[PDB]
Amino acid sequence: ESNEVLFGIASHFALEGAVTGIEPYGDGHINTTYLVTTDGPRYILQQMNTSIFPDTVNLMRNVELVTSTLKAQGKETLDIVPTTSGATWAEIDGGAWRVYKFIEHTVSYNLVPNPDVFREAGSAFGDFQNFLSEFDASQLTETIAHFHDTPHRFEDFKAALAADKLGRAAACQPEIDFYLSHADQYAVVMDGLRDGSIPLRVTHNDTKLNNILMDATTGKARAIIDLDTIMPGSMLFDFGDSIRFGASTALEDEKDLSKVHFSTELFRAYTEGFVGELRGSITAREAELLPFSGNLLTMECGMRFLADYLEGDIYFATKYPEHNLVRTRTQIKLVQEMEQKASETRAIVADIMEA
Ligand SMILES: CC(=O)N[C@@H]1[C@@H](O)[C@@H](O)[C@@H](CO)O[C@@H]1O
Repeated sequence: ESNEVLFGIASHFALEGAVTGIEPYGDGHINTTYLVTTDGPRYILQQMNTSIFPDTVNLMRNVELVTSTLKAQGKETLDIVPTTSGATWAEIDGGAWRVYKFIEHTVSYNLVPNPDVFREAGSAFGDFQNFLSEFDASQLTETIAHFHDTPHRFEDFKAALAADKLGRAAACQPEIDFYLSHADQYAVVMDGLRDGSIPLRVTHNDTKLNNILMDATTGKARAIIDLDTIMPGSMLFDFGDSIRFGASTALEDEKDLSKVHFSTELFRAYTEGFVGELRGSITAREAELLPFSGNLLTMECGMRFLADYLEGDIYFATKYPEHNLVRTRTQIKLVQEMEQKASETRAIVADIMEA
């Protein structure tokens, strides 16, 4: 939006410096995010996507509960900057806006540069699972229904495919047929949750690497950010999604497929950190499904990218027409390698589970 509008938005919030600039920031696909520069402190300003999160009140109640609980344990988290009237967010001209303090002295990654970073990521999310277990499910109402219900996502995909709104299906038969042919695999976690063989836990639900901030000196995790999808789920949702994004040797939207590989060394690093925090709570069935949770969350994200492509890119932010097709192709390549390397990942998990 225009600067005049954005500076106007900023005036609603209890900022502690004169605003010098407001610039688009980051590579989130969901909310619209800006960096607020002032004559002193920095801020993150976000317009919340109400298409995706229609219940702003409940979303912000969840974020408030999580952050306040963290604060009350002396743990660094997202710091909501209230409106000048003391609200946690503002509705301004049909849009929903919030502000967080900018988290200083941090670095973040779209791509793992070495195993130590990814091990730290694993430790961070594993520990966060322990933290979240202090809530009961009723405290955190789901902000999006069926969020990691892969069979439900597959129904959405099949509908998008059948409608073929833009006639884009013709150019992506191999990708479409990949998702269709994997239909027998999608229900494994949901079935286990439904019959009680997989514990229902409170989870983060979007554990991609760029949602953690590492300290610029120590390299230790400083804060987990993007708290919008904290709700009941399976541990496997958080594990699988982390492996999806972070065990790849390439960016999520890497055009050159020959650069895209699933790294078992990176898998090992994350799992060491993750399981290292959760050894006392992880069940036999959860441990058994750790490798496949990689496949599943990658296929889920991929079919979502492709469905969006087939629907004309209504859900995810895109930079060019084919962007979601480029995204779905990396996810497919990753799953193909995860399948091929299955015995190796199983062995890695078993080795970590005993030690
Ligand atoms: C809320 C929401 O849809 N979040 C999605 C997440 O589920 C996954 O699709 C990710 C891929 O980079 O993009 C977003 O963060």
